[PDB]
Amino acid sequence: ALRFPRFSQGLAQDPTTRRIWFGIATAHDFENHDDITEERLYQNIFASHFGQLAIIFLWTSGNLFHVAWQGNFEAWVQDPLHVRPIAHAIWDPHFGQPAVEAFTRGGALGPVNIAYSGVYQWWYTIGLRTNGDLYTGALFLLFLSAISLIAGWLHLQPKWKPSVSWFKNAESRLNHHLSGLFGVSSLAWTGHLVHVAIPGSRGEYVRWNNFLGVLPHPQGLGPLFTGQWNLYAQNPDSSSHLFGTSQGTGTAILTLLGGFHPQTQSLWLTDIAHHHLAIAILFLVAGHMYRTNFGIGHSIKDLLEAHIPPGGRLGRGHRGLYDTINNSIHFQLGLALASLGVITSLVAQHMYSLPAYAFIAQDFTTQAALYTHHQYIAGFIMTGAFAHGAIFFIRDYNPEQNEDNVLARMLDHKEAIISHLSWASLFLGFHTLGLYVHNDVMLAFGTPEKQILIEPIFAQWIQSAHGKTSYGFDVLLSSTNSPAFNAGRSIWLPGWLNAINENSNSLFLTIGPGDFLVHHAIALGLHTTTLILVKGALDARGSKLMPDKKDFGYSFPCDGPGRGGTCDISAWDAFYLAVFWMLNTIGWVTFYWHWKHITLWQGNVSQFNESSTYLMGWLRDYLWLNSSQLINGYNPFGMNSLSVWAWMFLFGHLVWATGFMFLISWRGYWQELIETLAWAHERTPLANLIRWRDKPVALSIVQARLVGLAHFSVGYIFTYAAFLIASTSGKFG
Amino acid sequence: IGPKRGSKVKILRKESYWYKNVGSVVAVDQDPKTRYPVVVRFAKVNYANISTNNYALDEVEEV
Amino acid sequence: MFLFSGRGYWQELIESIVWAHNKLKVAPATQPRALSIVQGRAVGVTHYLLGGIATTWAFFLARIIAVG
Amino acid sequence: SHSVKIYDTCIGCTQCVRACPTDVLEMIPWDGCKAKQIASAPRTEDCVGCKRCESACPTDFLSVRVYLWHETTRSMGLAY
Amino acid sequence: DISGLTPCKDSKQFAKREKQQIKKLESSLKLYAPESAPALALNAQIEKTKRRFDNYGKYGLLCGSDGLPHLIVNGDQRHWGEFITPGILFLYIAGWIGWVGRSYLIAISGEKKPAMKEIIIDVPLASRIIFRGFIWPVAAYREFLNGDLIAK
Amino acid sequence: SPSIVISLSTGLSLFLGRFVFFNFQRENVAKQGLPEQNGKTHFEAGDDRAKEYVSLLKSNDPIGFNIVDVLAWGSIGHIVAYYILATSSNGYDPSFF
Amino acid sequence: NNLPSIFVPLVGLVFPAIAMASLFLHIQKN
Ligand code: CLA
Ligand code: CLA
Ligand code: CLA
Ligand code: CLA
Ligand code: CLA
Ligand SMILES: CC1=C(/C=C/C(C)=C/C=C/C(C)=C/C=C/C=C(C)/C=C/C=C(C)/C=C/C2=C(C)CCCC2(C)C)C(C)(C)CCC1
Ligand SMILES: CC1=C(/C=C/C(C)=C/C=C/C(C)=C/C=C/C=C(C)/C=C/C=C(C)/C=C/C2=C(C)CCCC2(C)C)C(C)(C)CCC1
Ligand SMILES: CC1=C(C/C=C(\C)CCC[C@H](C)CCC[C@H](C)CCCC(C)C)C(=O)c2ccccc2C1=O
Repeated sequence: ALRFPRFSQGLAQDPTTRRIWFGIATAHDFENHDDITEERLYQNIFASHFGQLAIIFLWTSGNLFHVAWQGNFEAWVQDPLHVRPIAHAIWDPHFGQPAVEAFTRGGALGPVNIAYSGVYQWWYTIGLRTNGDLYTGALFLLFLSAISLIAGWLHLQPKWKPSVSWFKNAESRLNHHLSGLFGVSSLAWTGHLVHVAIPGSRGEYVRWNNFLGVLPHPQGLGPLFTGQWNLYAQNPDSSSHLFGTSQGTGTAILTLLGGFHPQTQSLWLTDIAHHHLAIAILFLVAGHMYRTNFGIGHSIKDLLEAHIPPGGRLGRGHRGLYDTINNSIHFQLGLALASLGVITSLVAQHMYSLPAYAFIAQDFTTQAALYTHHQYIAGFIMTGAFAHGAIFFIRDYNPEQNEDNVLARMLDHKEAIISHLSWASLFLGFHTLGLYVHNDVMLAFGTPEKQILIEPIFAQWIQSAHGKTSYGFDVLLSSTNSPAFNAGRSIWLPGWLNAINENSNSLFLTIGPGDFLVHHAIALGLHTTTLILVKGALDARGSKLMPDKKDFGYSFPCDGPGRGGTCDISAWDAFYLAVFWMLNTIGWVTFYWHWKHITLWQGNVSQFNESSTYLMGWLRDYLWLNSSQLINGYNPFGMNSLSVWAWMFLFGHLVWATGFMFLISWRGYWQELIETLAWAHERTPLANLIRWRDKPVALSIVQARLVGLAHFSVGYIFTYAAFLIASTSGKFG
Repeated sequence: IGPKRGSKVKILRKESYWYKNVGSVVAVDQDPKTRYPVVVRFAKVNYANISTNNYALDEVEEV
Repeated sequence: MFLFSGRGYWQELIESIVWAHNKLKVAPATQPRALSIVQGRAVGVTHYLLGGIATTWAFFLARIIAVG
Repeated sequence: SHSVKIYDTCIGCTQCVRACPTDVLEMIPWDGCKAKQIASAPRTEDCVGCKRCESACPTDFLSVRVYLWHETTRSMGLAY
Repeated sequence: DISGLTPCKDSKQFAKREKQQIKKLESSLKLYAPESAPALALNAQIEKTKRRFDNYGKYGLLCGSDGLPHLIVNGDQRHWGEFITPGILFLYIAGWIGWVGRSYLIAISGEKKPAMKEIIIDVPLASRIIFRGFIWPVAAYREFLNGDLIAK
Repeated sequence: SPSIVISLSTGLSLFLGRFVFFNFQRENVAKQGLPEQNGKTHFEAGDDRAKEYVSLLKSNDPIGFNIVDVLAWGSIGHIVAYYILATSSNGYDPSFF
Repeated sequence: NNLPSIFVPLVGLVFPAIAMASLFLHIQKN
């Protein structure tokens, strides 16, 4: 109450150094601060949301300003395929002359960095062609951040402070979010695409000072209100259109052509505008379901209570779930995290097969970086979802109110779920490892023809059902005469089949025996991570080894050496253990993607088709072969522009190894060492005048585990990012 | 005052390691002021190496 | 695997596995138990040393036989 | 100072009192057991958290429970 | 034939691989004297390679573009012997082993201390139990029908 | 003619709402009352913004038809009419579906 | 111009020292 942790007296009373270490660690756990109420918690959450919005806006504004000030956007827009984008300049007192001469790239007059984020293509596609536009956008985003901060301060005040009954209004919030947040935004984006982006694509310029005198369509708003909507899809862009010029253009603003633009190898802008229009209409229609002050709509409580099957196969059904979800915020956080992780994984899987930005398909490093980034983010979010689900079970579950509903039945039979997950994981791991070892031994002995190679017939059949003629089946869309083919031929397949039957793009790449084993390994990783997280979540309240686990809390070191020894017994340890498996699975996925795409780009696909069926091929033809250019960043003779990446490479390794120190060695040794060091400091002359204020002690158990995990993750991410970027940028192919 | 010696009983205490298992009663205390009179022995040992336990009258069901 | 984890998780998993065994009347008299802490540490250090030494052995022998 | 609690399932075998290294627990007369005694934890402020009392306790689940709580100089085992 | 695969007797890469293997073997074979045992061993190796390739061609597998045989696990009647029949054999063997183990466990469960029987197996009882696994599917089906398979 | 189709659809939707499905809608909205948190309505919990607009829903129509019902049925009719107009505008042919 | 030569030393060195001193003083305060 008087020391640094003003929100916790118990942490402020002890004289050791851990008072500092834990003070940073528990600053955002509002439910642990003493003298806390529901109102204060909700208001603090609201203020934190406002601060986060302000930070995001400031970050985007800073990126835009730096790109405008130190970039080459005006030089890049003219020749997108022969200019390297620039992110920001480099000022460094430690740079030598060779580094200054070697880091000068592009049209810059000094050292610069090449931007692999991919914002140049995104801003070019939407209709930005000058630095003044970037400056105006940065100013607007700065204003938005200031407005967000002002709103947060205003809503932290007593007069404008909301009440708890306002925060628990689910129906009104759902209606407003479904109608205005999702629908109106899509409508505005469609308006922007029709008004600004499309005319910019056709060589015209429409800005704030002349957007009221220019008609997006020569017909006007007449066809829309009268009914002949097809008039808006009359003259599409020709196949000889050149982006940003008035050669071979058209007048249509909403089409359903499908496929890719030939020159830019990206989706048509009219298709995007049409999609946004349809999505906005659907969201606006669907945002009227729930009841409000107007006396019509649905009640979520009655909807949940009415769903109970006769015969009692589901217990009491969904009775009491509304209160359980509404009262607890960890349930909401878990649901939101699961949805966001699924959405992020979908975005990562979609943005590489159906690109939407001009000239981004021919920039390979940007594609790889974006895919890896989004997949890692999705993995972390998916882990957090289960973590908060376990927290909810620990804290906010009431057994009496949830009697014999779906949650009670879920808690009833955890053993069967855990056993079946373990069986699946064991099966997959055993057989994948066995097949890989057999193939490796067969290659080692010199008889490759004895390999066990199994074709992925199901995926090939699914691909052939979409209109791919590389296998032989004629099913659904592949057959010339069929209900689906005849129904859809008039509108979208003429472009879709052409796009899917090209070998240059990444749309439905051909697969063989090499993808079967990798897919099964991915499934094994998913199953094992799910098993770990599910066991941690279900066994949170208690088990046979400790039937009163809920009394201690979510995180606690152990329960002592008794009963045979109980280490890593809490659910926090289960999340801790599942983090490693999440990292390994994401690493496998990224390795597969990067190797397949790098072989596709390099011009030879037989290398992956042949060497991916055994692990020695993975070790020799992927890492050792591709690291040659990366490890030669600096040598005794000289250095080049890759040098920094090489440094980062080594840097990552070091951090990884450091994690091991916190992950094997434990506390007692270091405590005795600290005691000896304290004696040594006290006894020496000329240094005993200086004395500490907080007694030095060794780190705790959970703190050391967290530190080791952080080091492991940082090393992993930095090492892989350095290797991927260096390998993909050394060849640019 | 309790089940006869030698009979088989089933444990209804969630805390106990032998929950929903079968044990054999060895003796029952006759003092009316004893909280947990029934003494039960089990064939299997818990995480600790003991194999005996004490239960009350509302925690053991005769089977 | 033996150097980053603890006994309680494995014991709690073996509990569910033992239940699944009990459902089908294949429960052994010798109740399965997770390894002790000292046993786990010994297994981890033994595997670590064996793997590292065998890696160095294979690399050295292959290089010095193929090139010398 | 950690929190030590005693429940009524205790049978007065006096193992926890002997196992304590800092003289926290003692025995008092009681009424609801054959041994006619029960343990108690008056000197709670001297607890370090070694959990030897839980290590030496015969019951289905421990009749003596230790919950870690706010730490101080005594509970941290510091001699400097 | 299936998924754009070529029969392994028709494919040319198969014969090319056979030629490479035979040439590689003969390169080492040329070193030793004709009467030496290594020459006989290498000739036996060459004969084995030729027989293996002939058998692979005869069995009707489908090599891919790279020239290596591929396995079809669809269930197509033309490729039942690659997966389905060995799967049935493996299932039979595994069921035999599991039934024998479960029967022995149930048989020794009666005694006072089955742990000493587990750590020190008794041979006559196990020998009597082992041969009952030849009819394991029928016994398992009948026990499932009666209701003795699942504990209550 | 857009006017004829719009008027026909809106009139038919309003007639269906007023004379046919009125009782079913009233019974269903009576079965599912106001949304409740912890056994009390949102206004009873202490939220003044969640107060029902009783004055707005009052009407002099004999059966109880109010503005909200008119708005809902008119929206449905307009959606149907514009769907019909848009679908009839273009010349898509399924070609044996 | 020459803004980086004035701004990089400020953010790199002076501001971290000021923040560290302020945080240390606030933490050690009773
Ligand atoms: C974050 C930004 C940052 C910046 C801008 C600098 C900047 C600099 N570094 Mg430092 N450094 C940093 C972080 C940073 N460092 C970190 C994180 C580390 C740990 C790895 C180091 C470790 C380090 C080493 C090991 C060395 C430097 C040196 C240098 C100098 C190189 C220029 C030159 O060639 O010498 C030109 C000549 C000079 C000696 C400059 C003299 C004038 C200086 C600026 C003093 C001005 C005095 C003033 C009172 C400073 C105190 C005020 C206080 C608020 C800081 C320059 C001052 C070199 C150095 O200073 O030499 C001893 C050097 O040897 N740095
Ligand atoms: C119609 C008006 C309305 C609107 C616009 C909002 C909007 C908002 N409210 Mg809500 N709210 C309303 C009514 C409304 N509310 C009412 C009536 C109530 C009382 C019941 C509430 C109660 C309420 C609370 C209690 C809170 C909010 C919060 C928020 C904010 C959510 C955070 C965020 O920014 O999401 C951004 C969302 C999106 C961008 C929408 C799409 C999201 C999907 C996942 C993305 C689709 C991806 C697409 C491809 C994008 C590509 C990106 C591009 C770069 C390529 C947001 C400003 C929260 C907050 O942050 O407060 C500051 C908050 O705590 N609201
Ligand atoms: C959507 C946002 C979100 C939100 C609002 C929360 C909210 C909450 N979380 Mg959850 N969580 C999330 C996502 C989220 N989480 C995700 C994605 C994960 C998976 C990683 C988790 C996993 C998780 C765990 C494991 C725990 C929580 C808990 C908590 C609560 C405590 C907060 C705290 O103590 O942190 C304050 C913490 C810090 C300031 C210190 C740690 C900072 C890390 C180590 C930084 C990494 C270092 C950095 C990158 C190094 C850079 C170096 C350079 C070279 C690059 C808080 C209510 C805690 C709980 O007990 O709840 C009751 C808890 O134990 N969360
Ligand atoms: C790469 C090394 C590695 C390997 C192979 C494993 C393997 C496994 N992990 Mg472990 N793990 C590791 C590292 C590793 N882990 C790390 C770093 C951590 C972080 C602490 C964990 C944490 C962890 C958790 C939290 C969990 C597992 C579980 C599992 C099992 C998953 C199921 C399955 O795949 O079965 C496939 C089986 C195999 C690959 C095992 C190897 C079989 C050998 C090769 C065959 C023996 C044959 C041969 C004759 C040997 C004779 C020996 C000789 C002396 C005679 C499996 C045993 C999960 C579990 O236990 O599921 C039941 C689980 O929940 N692991
Ligand atoms: C045990 C679980 C298991 C799991 C999780 C997966 C997972 C996966 N499979 Mg694999 N697969 C399995 C077993 C499994 N498989 C088996 C037993 C076979 C037969 C050899 C295959 C053969 C196979 C093919 C041919 C393909 C996949 C593909 C895939 C992916 C898509 C899902 C799919 O297509 O559905 C297929 C799902 C199953 C067949 C369900 C099997 C579950 C039962 C319980 C397995 C044990 C059954 C038993 C052995 C069969 C009877 C024996 C028989 C001889 C009478 C996904 C990664 C597809 C892919 O995307 O590749 C790129 C694909 O093309 N799998
Ligand atoms: C712990 C916990 C938790 C959490 C949980 C989680 C986190 C979960 C997740 C989950 C998940 C993550 C899930 C997922 C799912 C998915 C799905 C279910 C999918 C589906 C799909 C489909 C169905 C599709 C279809 C199709 C196709 C195939 C194609 C096209 C067409 C169509 C669309 C039809 C909570 C909070 C609750 C609380 C309690 C505890
Ligand atoms: C007086 C009276 C009467 C009469 C009445 C009437 C005649 C009424 C009418 C009414 C009406 C007549 C109404 C209406 C309404 C409407 C509405 C409510 C609408 C809506 C709309 C919408 C929502 C739209 C949307 C959209 C857009 C905007 C764009 C495109 C797309 C869409 C289409 C979706 C009588 C004689 C009987 C009796 C006595 C009294
Ligand atoms: C994996 C793991 C386990 C689980 C490991 C176990 C249970 C060892 C299993 C050994 C063998 C495979 C079990 C079976 C042995 C019998 C001889 C099998 C006889 C049947 C045939 C194979 C002959 C721990 O118990 C543990 C404890 C403390 C720290 C870390 C860990 C740890 O990492």
